[PDB]
Amino acid sequence: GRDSLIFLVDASKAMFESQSEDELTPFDMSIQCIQSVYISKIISSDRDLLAVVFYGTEKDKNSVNFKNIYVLQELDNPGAKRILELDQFKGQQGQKRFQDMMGHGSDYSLSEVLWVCANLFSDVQFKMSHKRIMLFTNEDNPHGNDSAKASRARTKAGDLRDTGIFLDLMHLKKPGGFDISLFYRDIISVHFEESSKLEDLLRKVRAKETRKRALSRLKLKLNKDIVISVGIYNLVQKALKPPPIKLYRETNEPVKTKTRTFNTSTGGLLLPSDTKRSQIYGSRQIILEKEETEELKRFDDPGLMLMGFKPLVLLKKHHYLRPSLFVYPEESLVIGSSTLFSALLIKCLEKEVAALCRYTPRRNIPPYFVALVPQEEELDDQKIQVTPPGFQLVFLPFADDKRKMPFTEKIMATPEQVGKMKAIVEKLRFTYRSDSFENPVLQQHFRNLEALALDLMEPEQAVDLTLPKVEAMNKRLGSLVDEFKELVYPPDY
Amino acid sequence: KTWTVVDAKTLKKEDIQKETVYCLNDDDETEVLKEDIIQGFRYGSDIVPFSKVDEEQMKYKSEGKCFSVLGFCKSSQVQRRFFMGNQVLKVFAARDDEAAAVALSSLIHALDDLDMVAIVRYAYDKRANPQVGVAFPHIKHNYECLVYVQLPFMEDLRQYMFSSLKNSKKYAPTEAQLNAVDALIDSMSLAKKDEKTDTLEDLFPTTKIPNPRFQRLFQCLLHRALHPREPLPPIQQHIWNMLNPPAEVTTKSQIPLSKIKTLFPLIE
Amino acid sequence: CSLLRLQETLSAADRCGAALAGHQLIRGLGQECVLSSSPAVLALQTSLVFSRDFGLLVFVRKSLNSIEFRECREEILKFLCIFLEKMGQKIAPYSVEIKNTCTSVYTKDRAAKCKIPALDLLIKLLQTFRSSRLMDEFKIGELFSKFYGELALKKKIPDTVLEKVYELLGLLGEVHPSEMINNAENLF
DNA sequence: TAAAAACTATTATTATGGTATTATGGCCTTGGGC
DNA sequence: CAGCTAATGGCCATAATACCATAATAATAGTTTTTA
Repeated sequence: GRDSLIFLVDASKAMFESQSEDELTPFDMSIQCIQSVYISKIISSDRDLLAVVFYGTEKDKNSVNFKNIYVLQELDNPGAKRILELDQFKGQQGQKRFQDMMGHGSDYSLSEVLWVCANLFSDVQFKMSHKRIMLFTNEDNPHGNDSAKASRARTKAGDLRDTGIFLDLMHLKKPGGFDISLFYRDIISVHFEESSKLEDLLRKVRAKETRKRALSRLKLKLNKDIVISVGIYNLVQKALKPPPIKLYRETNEPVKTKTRTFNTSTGGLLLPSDTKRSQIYGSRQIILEKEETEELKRFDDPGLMLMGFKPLVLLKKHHYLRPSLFVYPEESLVIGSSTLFSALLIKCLEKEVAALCRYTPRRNIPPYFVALVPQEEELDDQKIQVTPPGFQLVFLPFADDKRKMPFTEKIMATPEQVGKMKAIVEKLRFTYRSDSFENPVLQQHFRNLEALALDLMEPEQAVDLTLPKVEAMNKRLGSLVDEFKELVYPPDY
Repeated sequence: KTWTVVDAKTLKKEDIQKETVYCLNDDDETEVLKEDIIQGFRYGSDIVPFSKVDEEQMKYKSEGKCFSVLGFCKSSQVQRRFFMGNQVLKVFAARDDEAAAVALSSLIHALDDLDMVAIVRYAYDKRANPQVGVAFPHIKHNYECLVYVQLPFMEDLRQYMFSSLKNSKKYAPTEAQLNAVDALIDSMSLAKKDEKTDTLEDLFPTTKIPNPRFQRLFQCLLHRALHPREPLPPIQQHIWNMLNPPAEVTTKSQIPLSKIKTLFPLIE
Repeated sequence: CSLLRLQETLSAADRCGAALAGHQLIRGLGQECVLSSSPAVLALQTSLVFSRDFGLLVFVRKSLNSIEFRECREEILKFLCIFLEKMGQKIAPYSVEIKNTCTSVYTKDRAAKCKIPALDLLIKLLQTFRSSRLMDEFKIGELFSKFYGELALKKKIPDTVLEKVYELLGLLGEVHPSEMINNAENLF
């Protein structure tokens, strides 16, 4: 449920060495990779557990008590001085000191290493799912000498994949990024792409957050006589942080502050009995029970009702407000809405018609009128899903929505502009994407925490464009905005 | 208001306040006073000691305000669900010297022809905040504006392993029911073409029809405000009138409401 | 001895963290505690066994924060409240000692309540609480009674442990001393 | 009579949210014969 | 002075907070079974 993800560096010998190359030991590149995912799960803050281990080496860290290994850490959600604790390992001083202080390279034996790290899959005491491992190697030859080691590769390998446990080798630059194809299968283990490097890892997880989540499950009675139960889902919440946590000063420790009510006149206490929930205006104070309030919500019950069918195009935006998060109607428990819900969306979409509902949130609420667009089902060859089949949970518009908005005259433009304006926008347009879109200015703080995480000087201080780039603005389009400026006006801004 | 939580038997808020009650952490974990604490966390397996100081300083931000187009795109790849937000900005001119509102109209119809959407930073003005979001022109002939709204942000997509409904291979009936209940979907079509204005009057036509929470209370308000304590106050069905669609549609559903039970069974 | 040696020893090595090790420890020596029983030899032999594992665990898990040892005091505290009935009396040293002890085990729930365990914590303390009680105390309890009757006087908590919400409110009634009784029956 | 397991159901678990609520949030409004 | 300040009168967004409220799981107990 909260799963496994694993760092590993191969060792024969020369790997922790740089191949005498003048940039880095690709070993070290791997080092910052480890840094990058383990750090990454600071941001993503993933109850997935992470692994740091090496092998193939001089001394050992393990419980399996064999040559050419080191544990680094056991499976973990991260730690600040788990980060720091591993932070020694950059730098040639830290290359070496890391190496020798631990000892660096002698021999190894492959599938031995398999059940090594696998036997870090032993380390699981908890609920995990994903078994995912990464070897760091340029190794062209595991060995030529004992091909019984090779049979051991092709032997235990299939076991460990069959173990559901999956390690691959990303294209880490042995020359050509690798030149080897040949025997390599064993070494390695909703439409997307793949990459050979860490940078993708780096930025991709710079802002990243939770993955496996579906929890509170409501229903929809369609009519009074027929059934569906409805899965509540958050495509997101407009995801925010785990928020500021109380820890006292020098003690550093959680306050375990509590709250109740003393009497605020006499030194006595107060109790929910002793108080109530009031509205007050003018002269009259008026007091009614926290109960009385919470059940004044009551109309029906948490649950949902097909309230009808509407033109989809009937409302585009005259309007908009707090989103649908996405309810997928459950079909395992209640199926046939497999079929029902299926052809529902089929034809209602065909009708450009939608199923209105009155949604009743959890432990009641006052419920509300909200449309449900049938959500279509979009999948390509490898099945990118932009539209998981379902409903758009479409809030209806209401008085408050319209509580105010002005109306007055409008003076209008001319085609003389649009002739240029269009292509002007063609310079201002970009094909956009699903991706690289956020409010990082909050991200920057879990950068600021990446600090104490590594305990270093300045953050990653990475780059997303949520802000426009001038060279392109003044580049592709140019100053034709001048033409527009003096079209109808000498502005002085 | 919050449902003012103040006193009972008096109603006098004098007795009323909640308990600060800050404690130590463990092993009798006793009281702590002078509320101030560091401002920190755990995350992962790691406690995250930190302050409000290092927050405030170490925090990059906007300035006091700004609104800046971040770019543009066609509307084709773009999705309503993937319109996200709650607060929405009809944005009109700073006008009187209205020229750039006219050229604004120029870029507007430069957007609408080509199904073009706006990508814009917005930092709210009066007090100190950064934000960024999508914004888009809405067109209703008499007057139009662009509306600032949240661009759903890359994290914002949850996605599952869900096996396709494109696979019905475990679920199909005869259509012969499905079509009929379609005809129901018409009988239950809330907006059907009316006035021959092609204004399909949606039964439940949103709009001037409100939501309970306030209305509900309001009945509570005249009642209890104007009359002593009681049980549930009048729900007067003008309430439920609003709550429930009209029974010409519903009646037209009835025998289709029958074909539901008949043609479409249940499990469990 | 194997009771005592194995307990204070293996439990002692456990002070670096135990997990299953301690718990089954607590189990076997604890559980095979009573299933192995004889008058004389095992009865009072226990009486010292129980005695000095009292003196132990008060210290031990008192120190222990939560961790594994929330579950270690599952194992124990269960074995405790059930080992009350072992001795209806000869309790006095362990009467008072366990009195402010499990008082502070309320406190151990007070460090971290809830989850799964801390339920099991206070819950097991509750049957730890009364069959313990012979009367035989006055303000050794009554003192406790006071701000227990505060600690439950308040505190929104899980639907489950809510026994404690009322737990001691009449158990303090069995504590005859007035003015706290006044406090409660006014409050209750 | 209980007395045995007993696979069953229950209500127990949060992690994770969402509400709903707080708080001012750094701003727009108020003032007076020289 | 010049114009009255200019912090006064007001205060909306926020972020924060709360309550407050579930599945993801994992337990309880549970009432039957005869046995005695």
